[PDB]
Amino acid sequence: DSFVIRGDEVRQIAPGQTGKIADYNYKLPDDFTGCVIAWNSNNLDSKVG
Amino acid sequence: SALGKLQDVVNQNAQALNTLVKQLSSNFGAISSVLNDILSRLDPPEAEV
Amino acid sequence: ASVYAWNRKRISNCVADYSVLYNSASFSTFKCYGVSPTKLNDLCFTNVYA
Repeated sequence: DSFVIRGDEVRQIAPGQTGKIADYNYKLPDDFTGCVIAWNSNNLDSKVG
Repeated sequence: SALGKLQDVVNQNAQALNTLVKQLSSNFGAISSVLNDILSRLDPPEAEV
Repeated sequence: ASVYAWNRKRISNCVADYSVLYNSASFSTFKCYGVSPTKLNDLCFTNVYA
């Protein structure tokens, strides 16, 4: 499962978490098994405007 | 007191039961001895512990 | 107030809509010990000390 978020919300990608992303965008199961990988993309996804 | 041998028996059983009942009032290391309170105060991740 | 002189405010006789707090994006750390913030909406307390 691939997507993009903001840094402050990276914590929300984890079991038993709350917030905008977990509640409304992407929710992991409480007994989730598997790996989560996240890295900054400022050089790629940001624009001056 | 003549029938003490019988009375003793009764008493012992009662005492046992009483202690059992009072064991419901102990936290055993939990944060509360009432299951309903723990269910109402914590989400599953730590309510399970 | 300064940390050595931390201010204490007493909260009582009021309705506490904790959503305004835990739905706000203005906080970088929000850590509740002994309670889950969602369930605060369903709970009452006798003493609140901010």
